[PDB]
Amino acid sequence: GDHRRIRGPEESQPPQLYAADEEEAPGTRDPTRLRPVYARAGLLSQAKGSAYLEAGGTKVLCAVSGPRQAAALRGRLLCDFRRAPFAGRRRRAPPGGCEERELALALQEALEPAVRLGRYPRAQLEVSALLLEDGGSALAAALTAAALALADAGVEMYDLVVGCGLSLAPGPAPTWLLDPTRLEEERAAAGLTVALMPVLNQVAGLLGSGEGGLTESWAEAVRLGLEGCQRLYPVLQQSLVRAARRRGAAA
Amino acid sequence: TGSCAEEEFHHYGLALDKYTHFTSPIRRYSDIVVHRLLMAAISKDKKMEIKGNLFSNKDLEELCRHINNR
Amino acid sequence: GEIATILVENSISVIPFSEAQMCEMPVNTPESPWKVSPEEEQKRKDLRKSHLVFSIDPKGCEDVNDTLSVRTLNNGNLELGVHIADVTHFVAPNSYIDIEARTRATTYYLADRRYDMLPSVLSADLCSLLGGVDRYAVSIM
Amino acid sequence: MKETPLSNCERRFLLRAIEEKKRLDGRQTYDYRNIRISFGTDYGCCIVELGKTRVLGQVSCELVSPKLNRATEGILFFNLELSQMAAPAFEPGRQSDLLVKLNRLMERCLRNSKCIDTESLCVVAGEKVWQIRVDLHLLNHDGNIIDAASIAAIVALCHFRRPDVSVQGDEVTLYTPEERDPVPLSIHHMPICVSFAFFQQGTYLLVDPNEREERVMDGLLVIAMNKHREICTIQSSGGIMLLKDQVLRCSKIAGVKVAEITELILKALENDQKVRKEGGKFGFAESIANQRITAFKMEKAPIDTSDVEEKAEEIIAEAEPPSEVVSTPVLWTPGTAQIGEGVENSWGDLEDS
Amino acid sequence: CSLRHFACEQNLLSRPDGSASFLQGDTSVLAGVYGPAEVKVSKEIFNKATLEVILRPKIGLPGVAEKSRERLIRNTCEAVVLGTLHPRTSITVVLQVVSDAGSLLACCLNAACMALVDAGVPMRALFCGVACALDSDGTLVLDPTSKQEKEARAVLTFALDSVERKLLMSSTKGLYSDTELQQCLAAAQAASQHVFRFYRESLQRRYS
Repeated sequence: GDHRRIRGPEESQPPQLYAADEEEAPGTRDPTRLRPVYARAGLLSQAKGSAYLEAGGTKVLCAVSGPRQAAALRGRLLCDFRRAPFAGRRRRAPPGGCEERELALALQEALEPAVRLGRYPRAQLEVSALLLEDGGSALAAALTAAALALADAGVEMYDLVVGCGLSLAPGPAPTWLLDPTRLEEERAAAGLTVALMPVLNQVAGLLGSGEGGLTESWAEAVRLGLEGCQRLYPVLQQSLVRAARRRGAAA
Repeated sequence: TGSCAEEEFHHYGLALDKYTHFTSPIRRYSDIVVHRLLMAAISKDKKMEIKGNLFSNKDLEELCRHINNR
Repeated sequence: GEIATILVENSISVIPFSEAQMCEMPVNTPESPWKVSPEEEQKRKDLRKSHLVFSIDPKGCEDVNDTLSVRTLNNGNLELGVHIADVTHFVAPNSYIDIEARTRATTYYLADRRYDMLPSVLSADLCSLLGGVDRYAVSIM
Repeated sequence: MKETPLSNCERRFLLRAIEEKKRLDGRQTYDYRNIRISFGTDYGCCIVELGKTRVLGQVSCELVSPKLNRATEGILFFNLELSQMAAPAFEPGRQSDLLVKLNRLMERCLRNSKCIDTESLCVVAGEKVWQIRVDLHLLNHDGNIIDAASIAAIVALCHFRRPDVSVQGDEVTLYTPEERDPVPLSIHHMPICVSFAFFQQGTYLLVDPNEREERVMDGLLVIAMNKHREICTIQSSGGIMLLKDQVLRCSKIAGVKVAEITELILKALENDQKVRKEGGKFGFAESIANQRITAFKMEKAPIDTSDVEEKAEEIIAEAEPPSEVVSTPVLWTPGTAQIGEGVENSWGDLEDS
Repeated sequence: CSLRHFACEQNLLSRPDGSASFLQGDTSVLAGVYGPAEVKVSKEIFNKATLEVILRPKIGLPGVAEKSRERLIRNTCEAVVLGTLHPRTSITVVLQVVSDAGSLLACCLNAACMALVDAGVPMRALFCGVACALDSDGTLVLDPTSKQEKEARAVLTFALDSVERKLLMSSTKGLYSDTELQQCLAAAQAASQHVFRFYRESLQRRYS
């Protein structure tokens, strides 16, 4: 198979497809609540800028490398999204995946509307994000963390990027929920993730697909996503304050 | 042998009551059996023991059916 | 082609043996041929001087089995004895020659050639009563 | 790195020669550079030297399950490869437009000619059958890589010897050279390639050209034709524009040459079998020329293994024992423990709040 | 203990600068070296050269194991090659396995040493290859064979200098204690004195 790795069995069916325990029932909640979030900046020591984001069952680590050599008059922004194999129900192929490339592009088309590349001619920035655990809304964490990393690494941006997530209940009276989990996401019909700049009041990225076809549900999904991005901001406000207080006090 | 009754031990066609070959250990296989056994007998009738077993019932019957086939 | 058909059909092998099935041979080399180790001469009871052994044998009998001997003793009576070759020293139990013999149960004969149970010099010099060289045997008496 | 460039004096020199019909190393037009074969110790391994080119061929088989469809045959991989040592230019991933035409030449010749009998390489059907896999390597590039590679593959395939099995009823068994004797293969015919080079727009041709003659030539014509009188592949390439009498002349030439080459190959294989059967010594070792300065022979040697016990004993005895400051583990809360200089506080709390 | 049949051949191939085939018994390895030549600008280093080592097996394609055994040979040649005398150039060593019969890494190191010496590369000291394989009881065997290698519980290979016989390379297979590690190191130090005699006798005869 692969000549750059250790070869094992040719085929391997995971025991979930043989799991004799039938799928359970998620439950119910209040759709006007947010999972408590803890944010830390400046984690890694050998990286120019890094951040680690954890909230509930989600574990994502983001690090930012500095500008390197090689729309010029402007600098590029390389991106790379990759998630840990030990995340989720099943294992994943190390070489890659179409899902990883789609989410990498959904990240790239969302963090460039914030930084001003008209200050780095002929240079380029590389951003790497890693998901240690998938326990809820993921794209609402790969955006917040990769923006926090950029802000702690001293690159010039117009504003931050704060993400959120939503999902649609499958009942006869569906209602959108805020910060869904895997028990509330694999049983859902549609999902929406928004990327809002809280001060400039401009939507940075949008993505959504599913079974909701009336153009009156998406207005609430969008505007509660905007309320989520305006309610997650203060924690990231005090996180960069503490990060800069410690970095400056370290001199 | 004692896997069967006396009546099934005779050599009626030659009027004997027991008949085998021993004159050919080279071109046959029951004769090497007979060689091992006769030499075991001449070596055991000294009141000692012949380490290393010789045969068993099922082994001998499958050998003799094999030899009949061949 | 017909001989080959007769072989294949009647379940008889025409494959000479392998290295480890060959190598386990008594070394009848000219620089050192076979000759009896004297402790076995002690342990046995020679008769190559005091009694006569010969054999009639079919035309082409490159490998003798049958031998006998009848003489008279210091009284006048006729001692009877039949002497059959004792080939048990070159087939050890659970050997490769022994499994081989266990497989090829019976020597097959078609009327041009024979088919040696053994390799083709182990008995076709060393076991056949020829010449007047020494030869292990078993003489009932 | 790249290869030394070609001057404008060598081109002129080769072309005045070729016009005059005399070559550098003396051999006339319709000649080969003489050949020299050498056999390994385990079966299916040989070293052929055409002139100053070298190729190493090695066959090896293995038992797999036979895909889906074609349930009563076996498969036959091939993989040519060009070794960086053949010539300076060859580079692992920068010569990808010669490898393809070479692998193709080899595969079309060997697999479409139907000389190997892949019918009788089964054990069951739908179940395990032998999958052979030839392997050739180029060691030294001096022109005419494909003639040498073809002769090498032929000899390597005509010298292999499989394992062998017993099948009766519905039961398998696998032997070994001591349990059962390895078995040869079945080879219908011997397809052997020939190459021709054309010079100054087809006006002259030269049989068996080497690498300098290869840089002063327009295009190449290869004609693979097995023994008897049966052609098996041709592939014009390079820069050539050919006539129709010339293809026939070439076919005649390849016929003659393959006759002679098959003579040589058969004689060499017979002699090798005779040597292996007499009982003499064979192998890569007993091939090194002894009338030559760069070969030396030495029988075995105990060196002196009389002292190692004493030295080891004194070394173990003569060095400082492990010390005895033992460290302590600290417990924070089940799951995490720390050893080392430690941290002052129990854990951080409200450090900045 | 006794080293088995040894053989070597030099100047086989006409295209490289120096070629050397080294076979020890049944196993054999061929090697060739191209002298200091141009190097890609993206890999060049000032005040030093750059070493490239590639090994090709007979069955399969090289994987993680063969490059992991390429690192050892490169980091072994790096300690004996005076790169400072040739900066902004490249020296490459390529080893080819022709036949395998046991103790292949030692024969590859000896092939590399003889190819570098034939190629005319500035060297600080020669190096050798010795492999040890102690059996299930402790009986040391030097330069073993794959027959003994399969049953043995531990195989060790060492590379030794040619001046004071220190240790350069060490690759070990199997589990053992330190006492027999010391005794196999001493056996290797005792064994290299004959291989170095083969080097000296071969080169003294070559310039006759």
